[PDB]
Amino acid sequence: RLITGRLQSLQTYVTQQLIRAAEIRASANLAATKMSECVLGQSKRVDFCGKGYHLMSFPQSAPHGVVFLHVTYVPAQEKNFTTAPAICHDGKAHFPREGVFVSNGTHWFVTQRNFYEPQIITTDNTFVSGNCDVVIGIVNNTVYDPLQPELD
Amino acid sequence: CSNLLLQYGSFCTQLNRALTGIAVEQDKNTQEVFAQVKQIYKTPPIKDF
Amino acid sequence: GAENSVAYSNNSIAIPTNFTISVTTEILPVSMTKTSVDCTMYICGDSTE
Amino acid sequence: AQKFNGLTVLPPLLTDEMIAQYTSALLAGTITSGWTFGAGPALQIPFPMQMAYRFNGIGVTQNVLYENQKLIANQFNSAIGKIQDSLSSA
Ligand SMILES: *[C@@H]1O[C@H](CO)[C@@H](O[C@@H]2O[C@H](CO)[C@@H](O)[C@H](O)[C@H]2NC(C)=O)[C@H](O)[C@H]1NC(C)=O
Ligand SMILES: *[C@@H]1O[C@H](CO)[C@@H](O[C@@H]2O[C@H](CO)[C@@H](O)[C@H](O)[C@H]2NC(C)=O)[C@H](O)[C@H]1NC(C)=O
Ligand SMILES: *[C@@H]1O[C@H](CO)[C@@H](O[C@@H]2O[C@H](CO)[C@@H](O)[C@H](O)[C@H]2NC(C)=O)[C@H](O)[C@H]1NC(C)=O
Ligand SMILES: *[C@@H]1O[C@H](CO)[C@@H](O)[C@H](O)[C@H]1NC(C)=O
Ligand SMILES: *[C@@H]1O[C@H](CO)[C@@H](O)[C@H](O)[C@H]1NC(C)=O
Repeated sequence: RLITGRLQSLQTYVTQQLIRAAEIRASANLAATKMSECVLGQSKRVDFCGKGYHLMSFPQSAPHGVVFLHVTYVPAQEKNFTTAPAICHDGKAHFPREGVFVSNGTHWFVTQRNFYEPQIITTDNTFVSGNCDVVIGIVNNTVYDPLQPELD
Repeated sequence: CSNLLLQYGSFCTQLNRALTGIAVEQDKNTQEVFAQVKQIYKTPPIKDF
Repeated sequence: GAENSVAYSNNSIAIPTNFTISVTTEILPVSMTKTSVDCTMYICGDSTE
Repeated sequence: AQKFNGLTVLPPLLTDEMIAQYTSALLAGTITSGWTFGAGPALQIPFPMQMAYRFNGIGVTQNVLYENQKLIANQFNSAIGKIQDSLSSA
């Protein structure tokens, strides 16, 4: 009877330890993938290497574990702006290559997604496609056209 | 029956800690999926999208 | 969470003008103690029977 | 039931109402801000604008959406009607 009791205790301990081994293996695989992506490069996966736009992580040694010092990129101050998806210059609709059209109330600029860098609406950062009567919302403006003043 | 359970009280201690472990592990599962944001964003009354 | 509403419009955008570099702590356990258990010393003491 | 033999069922910490409130907050965030609310403060943005950026992420230029925005909107509504009908039929 003492034998069968001791075997029952060892069997339940072995089952518990093997379940903890499975959990530790899952956590180890997650930590290895996190190291190989966030640490050994920059990961495009959003909200995987911390809250925000991930830059890099600094791994540090831990007793029976590992920690990651992620470097994120979160915006702090934002400003409201009036935007338009296209610009009608001469019947040709201008669309931004990488930015977005914004206006401060009087004039219009094009700025990047995660930072406010106003620039003059020019040909180098815009491309034309089709006619003007194709977008439900469009506004009238002009293009700076950096070839016209230099040919004179 | 309860007098003879004291010889196996350690087995129930592992079991109650296991079931409590699953129950608290289950409560945390809903927190890791649905509670991604800490601010409730209200739906705007304008439905013109 | 905080009950707030986001002003939505078909011609309104928000472009950030400043950023803050934040560092987030995440804890992952990868290891635990390695133990070895034998029956002869645990189940039995110093008896051949 | 299954509780007469001491097999008590512990109620969940989060009920179905706040889980629905969790989803609706996420739904409002992803239609009014896109992904800015998931990586920082929420930034207001038009949905046709946001649809163009998702198109830019898959190698498609954003100029094609505004040409046929009514077609994509009708395709989205028909797809929503289709999944609602398919889920009605386990
Ligand atoms: C909106 O932006 C325009 C373009 O930068 C601003 O116009 C300029 O404002 C500066 C500030 O005094 C003047 O020195 C320039 O002469 C202006 N240029 C033109 C072409 O007008 C305008 O002031 C801004 N408006 C607001 C409300 O911020
Ligand atoms: C933007 O520009 C277009 C064309 O330059 C304007 O369309 C003209 O509108 C006037 C009166 O509104 C008509 O007499 C013309 O026949 C239109 N021309 C074309 C080519 O459509 C449009 O009105 C302008 N939008 C704003 C808000 O000023
Ligand atoms: C962006 O935010 C940072 C952080 O607050 C600003 O840096 C502070 O600027 C004020 C005034 O210029 C200083 O008194 C603080 O000492 C700065 N703090 C740090 C940590 O450098 C920065 O000025 C902001 N930029 C803009 C354009 O608003
Ligand atoms: C911009 O203005 C709108 C209303 O005009 C307001 O709801 C919004 O909060 C403003 N944005 C900021 C960043 O203050
Ligand atoms: C935005 O929506 C309002 C309300 O429906 C409408 O009056 C306005 O014309 C719309 N603007 C654009 C650019 O579609």
